[PDB]
Amino acid sequence: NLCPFGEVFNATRFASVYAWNRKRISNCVADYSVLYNSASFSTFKCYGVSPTKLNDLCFTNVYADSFVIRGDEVRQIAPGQTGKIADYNYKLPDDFTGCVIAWNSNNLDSKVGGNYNYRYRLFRKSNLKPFERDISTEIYQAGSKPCNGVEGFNCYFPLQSYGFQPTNGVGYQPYRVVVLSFELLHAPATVCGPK
Amino acid sequence: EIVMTQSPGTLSLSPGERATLSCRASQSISSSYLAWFQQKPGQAPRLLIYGASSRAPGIPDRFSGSGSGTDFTLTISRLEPEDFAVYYCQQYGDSPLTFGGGTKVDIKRTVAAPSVFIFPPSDEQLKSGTASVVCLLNNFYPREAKVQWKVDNALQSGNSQESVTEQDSKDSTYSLSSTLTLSKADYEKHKVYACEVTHQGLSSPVTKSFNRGEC
Amino acid sequence: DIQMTQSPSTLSASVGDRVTITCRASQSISSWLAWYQQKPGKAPKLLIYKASSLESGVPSRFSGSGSGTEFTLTITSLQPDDFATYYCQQYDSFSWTFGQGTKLEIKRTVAAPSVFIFPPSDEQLKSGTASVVCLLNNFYPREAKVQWKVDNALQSGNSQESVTEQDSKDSTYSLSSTLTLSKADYEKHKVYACEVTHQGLSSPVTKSFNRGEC
Amino acid sequence: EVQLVQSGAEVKKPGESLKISCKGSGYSFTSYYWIGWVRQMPGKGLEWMGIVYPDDSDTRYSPSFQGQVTISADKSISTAYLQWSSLKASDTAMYYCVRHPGGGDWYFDLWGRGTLVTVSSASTKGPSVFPLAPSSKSTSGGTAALGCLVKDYFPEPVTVSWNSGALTSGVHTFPAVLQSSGLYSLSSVVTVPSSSLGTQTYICNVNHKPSNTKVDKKVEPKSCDKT
Amino acid sequence: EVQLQQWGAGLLKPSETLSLTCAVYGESFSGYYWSWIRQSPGKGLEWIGQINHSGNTNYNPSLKSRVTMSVDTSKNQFSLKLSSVTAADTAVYYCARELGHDYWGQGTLVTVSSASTKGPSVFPLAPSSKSTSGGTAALGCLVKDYFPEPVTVSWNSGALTSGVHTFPAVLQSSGLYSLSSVVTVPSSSLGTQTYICNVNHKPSNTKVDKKVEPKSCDKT
Repeated sequence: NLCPFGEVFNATRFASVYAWNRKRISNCVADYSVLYNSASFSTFKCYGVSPTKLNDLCFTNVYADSFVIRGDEVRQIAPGQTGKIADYNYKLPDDFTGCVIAWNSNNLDSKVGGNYNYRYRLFRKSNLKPFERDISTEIYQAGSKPCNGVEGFNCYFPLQSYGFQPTNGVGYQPYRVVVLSFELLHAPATVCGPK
Repeated sequence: EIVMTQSPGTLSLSPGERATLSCRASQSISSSYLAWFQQKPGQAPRLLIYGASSRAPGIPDRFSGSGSGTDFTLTISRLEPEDFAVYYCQQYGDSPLTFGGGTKVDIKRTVAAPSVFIFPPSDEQLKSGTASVVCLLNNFYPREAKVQWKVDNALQSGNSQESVTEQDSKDSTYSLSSTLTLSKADYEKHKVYACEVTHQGLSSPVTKSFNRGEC
Repeated sequence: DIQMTQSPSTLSASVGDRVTITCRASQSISSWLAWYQQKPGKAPKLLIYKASSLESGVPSRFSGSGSGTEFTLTITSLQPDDFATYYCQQYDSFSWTFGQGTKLEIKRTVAAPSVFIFPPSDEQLKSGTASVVCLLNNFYPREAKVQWKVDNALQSGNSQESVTEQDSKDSTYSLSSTLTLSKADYEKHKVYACEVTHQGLSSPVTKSFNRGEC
Repeated sequence: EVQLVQSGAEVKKPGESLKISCKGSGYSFTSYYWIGWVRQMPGKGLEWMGIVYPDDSDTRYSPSFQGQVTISADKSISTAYLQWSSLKASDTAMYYCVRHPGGGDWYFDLWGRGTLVTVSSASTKGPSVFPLAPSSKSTSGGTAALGCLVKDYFPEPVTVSWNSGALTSGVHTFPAVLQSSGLYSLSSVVTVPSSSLGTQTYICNVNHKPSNTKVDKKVEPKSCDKT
Repeated sequence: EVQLQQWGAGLLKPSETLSLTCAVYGESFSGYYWSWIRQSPGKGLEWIGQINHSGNTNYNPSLKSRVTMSVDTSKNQFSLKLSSVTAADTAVYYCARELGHDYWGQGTLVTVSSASTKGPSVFPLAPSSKSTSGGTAALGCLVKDYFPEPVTVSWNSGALTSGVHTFPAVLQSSGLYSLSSVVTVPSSSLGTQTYICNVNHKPSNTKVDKKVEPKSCDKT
């Protein structure tokens, strides 16, 4: 069947880390050989499994979460972490089973002048729960007055844009990230490797 | 960590005149998220300008903001006694917050001739097991003035510590005090001790000195 | 490959009138679509991106509309500098595909297609082959056919036609067919006839000449 | 001014290889922009070929052209290159170099004037001039036509003027159509009053630059000598 | 008008632990983040972190490893613990509200050092025949090798408030402090009026009342 690991990795446009795109994969023959053997993926980590023995398992469902972030905020994509991305935008659990992949995309996501289309959530009155989204654009009240959906003093907008230019540094450059989460339940296994 | 840099590190004006301070970031900032803080001695910082152009409540109409991207500027129409303080630029568009170094604002007046004085040690400190000579410059503007020590017509370094006073509330002048400390052995083998001074208010450096056992 | 379909393809109009063109995608391209203008000989020019945005250096009569699967381009105050070809391009996904083209014309009265016939010269025969020609000077609209009859008998695959562009004065086309043959096949028969058919013409006129007769 | 300059036209033959260039001037041209190529067949639409990033020398092609052509770049002199190994007759077309304002804005904001590529089996040749003196049925209310015909010439283009460039009364030079012998044919014609049996001595001036050929040929109402 | 009250340790020693506590009055403790901000000389202001009522923390990567924040909701209190304090952590710490644009604390100075309490050595600098410029000569006293701050100096027990210039405390290599207090007076009084430099160190309650006399060149 060779399910679509190309519409996820090889796509022209990606999402913003506060609106990360999730795709469900089911009833497939999954080839994890292109990934484990490829000089493109700068970051390739795997938690709960060994990356050389992936074609030997059989899960029930797979979830592919895709987004774009800075180059220095990739260490925040892991269990038991802290930061602006791991508390307000995208949070992984602690009993995590899957694999994190990340690669540079300065040629597609950058632009002379600046690409201000990728955004992050900067302000939140609490911390996200694992695998939770928050697309609300309500106004952040940090003072004594109510904001009434109107910006002003100590009433700020929580979604703020990255600044991506080609002449930036490797730490302020864009990186595209795909998180694969395997789900093995009491039901049969519909995602097995090839033979 | 967005690095903010203020310009200039110091500034000297007089009442009435207008003031212009600047802040510059390392990478472009979010929409215009750039605040200006004021700080006086003893007190805590006070916010004046938010959003790089908006004026917070209870602030006089003479503080104005401008700029965007990587360059921002604060303007003060007419300086007042309460306006001489230390200013800071802050960015809250990313995480973590980052303040700027600072930019002081000192009063300006006419140059003044530093009154130079020297002091010899006391036998108490001598028998105590050390010696230290003192040079005092008084009532001089501006602050930038150089001082050095010469033991028996021989420059020194690393063995002298200087301190400066604060702008008086009356005449806008400064005082400097340099202490040259050393073991009594170096004081009994070196002969002379000379305080040399160079200030913009003078035409040529001036040296005041005294020799061993002189008084 | 997202396939783009334009409509119409040949759309006549006048000066000062309002014109509309449509592009259509096989999928959903939210707002990723640009419009290019191309005149004969010159390179294409950008007019609109994002499907509702204008380029710096463009007039206001050009406007774009749409989102999803159908887009439109409208030109209100048409002027001579707008008669050209227009292409829609999508830039949502690779590969990037254009449309097919939507030309513009300059309508006019239904002209009166004339017709001329010119035989060959014996110098062409000395060269080894002869060629007759038939012209339809100053005709409109463009649809006009010329049939060649060698002895009142259709003869295809032997001639070649060529049609001009729109004249700048009367906006009329001009066509010319040339029937080339050998010094042997030229002796095949004698009556070479050119028959002009044109919707604007009420009766197809015919003009024929025998070998060595004119 | 911000612009892109392309190499001149090209005439070639099958089998041979080819390389054409585009250079950008007026911006950070040395790098940081995708340079691509767009094809246009004679009297047809536009087809996209590929793009290249000069800095990292990345490349993206279209399926219809993957393998056939090569698209490369050079950041030092800021020049992009399109390359063929074995040419065919189908590669006869106009080619434009284009620039992306990247970062999600993947439209073409800059175009070149276009490089014309002709792929022929034949070789250079001079034109053959023939007359198109008026006809008998051409006595259409006085509307008499005359002309000249330029046939069996290669490569393009030629130019056909009249009276050393003094007559433009309803005079047309039809396009050049391609025969099967790898040659070209066209005709120029003028309309006048049928009273022009002796009013004008029209001379067609045909000029072909590649072959350095020039021919001035007169027109005369053909007189069928009576026996 | 939110009011914030700080307290905590002052002097410490290397590799010890610093603990501070700020309390709130006049508004809801919940619904906001509460931040800590330190200011040092030469290194300007700096942001440490912020804590919520639910116990959720934002930290600065520079200090992520050493900082521990705590919150007591019942008392409306939050607290900071910074470990492995070196001599570079000497600074003034403030407690503030989220994005301190609105309200701040009053400040808590924290000093690190290896030495302990100690009293000052007072030595007089006397008006010599060389240091007189226009019938007005300068004298003074010099405090050396004291710890900690502040040691306050007066003259004739507040009987003089003119020409008084007291310089700050310069840190020496011995981890101690030193300063000098000079005063200018007319040479027409150095033999008539009494000149004393009353020094008082509070952290040790050590007081001195030393009189000053000229530096004559006794001819043997």
